[PDB]
Amino acid sequence: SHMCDAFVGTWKLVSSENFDDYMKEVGVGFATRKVAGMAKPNMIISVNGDVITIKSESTFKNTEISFILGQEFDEVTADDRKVKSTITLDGGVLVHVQKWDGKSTTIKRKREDDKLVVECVMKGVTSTRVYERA
Ligand SMILES: Cn1c(O)c(Cc2cccc(Cl)c2)c(N2CCOCC2)nc1=O
Repeated sequence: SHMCDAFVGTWKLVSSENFDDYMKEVGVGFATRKVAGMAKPNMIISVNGDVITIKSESTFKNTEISFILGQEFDEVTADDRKVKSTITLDGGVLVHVQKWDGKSTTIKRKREDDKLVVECVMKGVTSTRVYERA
């Protein structure tokens, strides 16, 4: 109860850094990188009991995940990877690990001032995606 309150809401992308390089490291192909890199998603986060839902809506792709913290689930990512994901809360940060084909990437979401800051890491490459309230 009240675990993720400060995440709940409707958020819009305001800045991005190094996302194309992150996508390259993940294995995303040229055309998907270009179209996906243009997107300005909204991220809609809600909680109902133990179930957290994160929706992403953009002109590129609309996706939605629902999950319970610590409980693995199957996810098809916007770039069409079929991954096994687990999301946990670590010191106030939502930590989302995706595993596929012997690879792994981690997406961290944290509240910083009035922003929701998303850090995506694949090996040595980090992208930072900043969202603000819609
Ligand atoms: C944190 N984050 C994110 O995880 C994705 C999904 C994603 C991950 C890896 C490769 C790709 Cl192509 C897309 C994202 N996209 C949502 C769909 O429209 C394009 C932007 N924006 C983000 O801020």
